[PDB]
Amino acid sequence: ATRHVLMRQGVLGIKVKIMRDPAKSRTGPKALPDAVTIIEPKEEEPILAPSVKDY
Amino acid sequence: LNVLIKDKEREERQARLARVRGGTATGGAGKKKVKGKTNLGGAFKKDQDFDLDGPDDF
Repeated sequence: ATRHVLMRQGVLGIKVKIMRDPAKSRTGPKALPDAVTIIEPKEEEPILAPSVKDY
Repeated sequence: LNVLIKDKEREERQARLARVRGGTATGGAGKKKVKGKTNLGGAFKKDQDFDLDGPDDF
């Protein structure tokens, strides 16, 4: 946004730029284009004994 | 005497623009707006960089 303030010496321009947070968007893209997030795999122990559960 | 003149004109100028609702004479027809004053404080006289930065804003 841009404004012209009319003082007694002359016009004072006022620019304002606001970068909103992409996470709080709720409408459209939630992140910047090159944001990549790899989800951490939940780590579990190797079984080393073959078993069958039954029903 | 000149100071007298200046002050008197100032007071009269208060009086004419008392009736007229907005800014300058003739108001919104006028095409000329009412200007304001920049409160600089003491920031820019003999202009330089400001040692006294402000930590917080009211």
